[PDB]
Amino acid sequence: DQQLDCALDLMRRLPPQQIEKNLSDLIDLVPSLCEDLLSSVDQPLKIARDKVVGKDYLLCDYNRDGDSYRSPWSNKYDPPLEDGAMPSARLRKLEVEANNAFDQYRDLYFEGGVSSVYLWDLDHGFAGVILIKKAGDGSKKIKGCWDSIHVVEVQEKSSGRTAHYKLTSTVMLWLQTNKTGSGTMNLGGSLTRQMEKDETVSDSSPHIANIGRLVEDMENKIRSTLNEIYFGKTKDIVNGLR
Amino acid sequence: RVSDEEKVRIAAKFITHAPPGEFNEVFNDVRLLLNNDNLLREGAAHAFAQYNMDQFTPVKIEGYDDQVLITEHGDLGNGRFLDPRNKISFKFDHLRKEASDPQPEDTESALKQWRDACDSALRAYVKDHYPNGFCTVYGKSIDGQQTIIACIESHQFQPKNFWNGRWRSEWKFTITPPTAQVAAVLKIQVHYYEDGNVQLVSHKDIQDSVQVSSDVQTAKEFIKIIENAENEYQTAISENYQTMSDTTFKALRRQLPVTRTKIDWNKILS
Amino acid sequence: NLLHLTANRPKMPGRRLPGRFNG
Ligand SMILES: [Ba+2]
Repeated sequence: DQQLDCALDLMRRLPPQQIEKNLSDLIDLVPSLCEDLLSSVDQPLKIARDKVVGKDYLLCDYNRDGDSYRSPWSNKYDPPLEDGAMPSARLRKLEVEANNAFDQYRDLYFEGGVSSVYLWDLDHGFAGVILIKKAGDGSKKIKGCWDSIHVVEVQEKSSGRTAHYKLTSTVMLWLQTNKTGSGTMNLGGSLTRQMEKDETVSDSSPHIANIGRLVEDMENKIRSTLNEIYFGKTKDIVNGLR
Repeated sequence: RVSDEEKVRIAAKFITHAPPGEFNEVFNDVRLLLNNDNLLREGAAHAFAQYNMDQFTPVKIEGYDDQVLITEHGDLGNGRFLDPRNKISFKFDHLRKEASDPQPEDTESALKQWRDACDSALRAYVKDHYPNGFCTVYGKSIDGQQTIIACIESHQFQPKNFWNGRWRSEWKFTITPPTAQVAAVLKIQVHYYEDGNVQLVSHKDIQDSVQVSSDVQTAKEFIKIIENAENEYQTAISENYQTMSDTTFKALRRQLPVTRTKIDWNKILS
Repeated sequence: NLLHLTANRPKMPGRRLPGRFNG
């Protein structure tokens, strides 16, 4: 009843240093909420190897079916599945194009890391997730990791000339060090923002461009918020304790 | 496929891991998820106590100025805790976080003056260095060795602005004249949760060894050691923040592509 | 009384649960 609301509230409060275990524990505490929890609780992205094309791709709930994950490159599940959820031919074509586009976006902004895009059909349009994972190189003995999870819902109209876009983006940022001065310091977690917009759909402004612009705007905004919260607000809180 | 026993083990775990200042919210969440007040009462009462002691919960005792910390060192059994400064025990309700029934108590007449001297020096240090800090100093014989245990707590709860923080530090001086072995641990936790969940968790272990003489002079020396180490830790944390920001964060993602403009999405697509 | 944005993202129904959870 209030159970899902309380489960999500818990995830906002339990240390994100234990984010994966927190979710596993919550699903054990309320087993009947499993689907809703897998759907609503973001997790760090995992990198897998597509052994068919030799490219890396990202795992999350959105490309999972059972215990298998679908690669955006080979369009196959691993481990193999008889009947895994597959995009339509039209959506798969858009998915390939999005994957190529967000791979260039990734190179341009991240200069490394791994990206993946997964689309699926809705009754009156479609949805997608744009995933980016970047690990820091470990310079100055600081471990760093960035995860972007951008989920977009596109509602298409009979006219095909306008669509409504709603983007819900989470970014997770993880930093860890252990030094003689500070001891162990682990600064980690995530922020989520949403926005919504009608856009013209045309040959000059196709779906991928419309989504790309919103994703870019959102992630630029979240990067600056992250900077403020992590390195401004939490530090000020620390200094306010002493 | 999950038993009640497993569910309440998980409930107790989450309760112990609530962030500073958010025990009530986490407790309310878990209570509604378990949906079995009996199971929760039986299988999770240890967790309320463990939370308060782990968090060095300060508590006001009606009749006495300032507060006392709930810690493992103050735990007298039977729901009671020691206040070593005011020389009393009291009942503590771990759920309401309320003290009652203060009664005079004896502890260690041997370590009496040393505990008082260290307490006096520590209280001044804590009032000078922390906005709303509290401290508690215990004096006990551990494995035959006279030990001073100093605990320091300071928190700032601002849930209307979606953040909370807490510093805890615990310093143990094992007296082995003409020296004392110092072991300590310093901990910080900060939680920001406006449209997200970001936390700092930090801790530092301290090992040191210093000269001991009279009670008042040793107390001064102990406080200087605490001061030097806590200042150095707080300084090093702020340096780490600078490095994380100007090095690691900047290397994870650019502000903009090398063109110094946002992407031309039509040129990406062709 | 926190706002949970991730609770109202589009879904894909018909997803089988991980095996250890049955469905
Ligand atoms: Ba449901």
